[PDB]
Amino acid sequence: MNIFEMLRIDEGLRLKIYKDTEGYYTIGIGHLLTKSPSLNAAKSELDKAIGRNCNGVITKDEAEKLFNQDVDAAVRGILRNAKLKRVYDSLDAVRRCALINMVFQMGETGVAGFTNSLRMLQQKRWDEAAVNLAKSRWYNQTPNRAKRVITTFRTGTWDAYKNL
Repeated sequence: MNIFEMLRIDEGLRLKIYKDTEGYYTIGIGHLLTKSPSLNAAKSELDKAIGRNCNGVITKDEAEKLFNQDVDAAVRGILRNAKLKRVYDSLDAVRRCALINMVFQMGETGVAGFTNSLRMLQQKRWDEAAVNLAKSRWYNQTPNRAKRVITTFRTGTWDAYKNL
């Protein structure tokens, strides 16, 4: 399993503009288009992103293109962020995927506010960190996904995704 397989399980794939768990306009593999309530704003962002007139719909091809860019951006944002890079560099390969997944979903900024959990992950206190991550808006709003990420940080294995 790899970061792409993992995110593709968590995000799904949709070829038509759709709304987030949050109500935001999205497309592809979890590519947020806008937080604005107009489909028209969304459509415009869409066309800007793909470089063609899409009229609200993209090919698989395009979805994966966006996905490649978004993963690249998440990794780069982790590296650019002092607090994030620190924990990243301290972690093993599988747990690094769990951090990337959080950043993709929540943005650099959001994850950086998980101060206490980041600290615990750094110290390799897996069980404690898993308990702290669960005390969040994140966990309460998307419990099944948060819990797969969390098991990933807890165990260092891909078992949570084996099922799936």
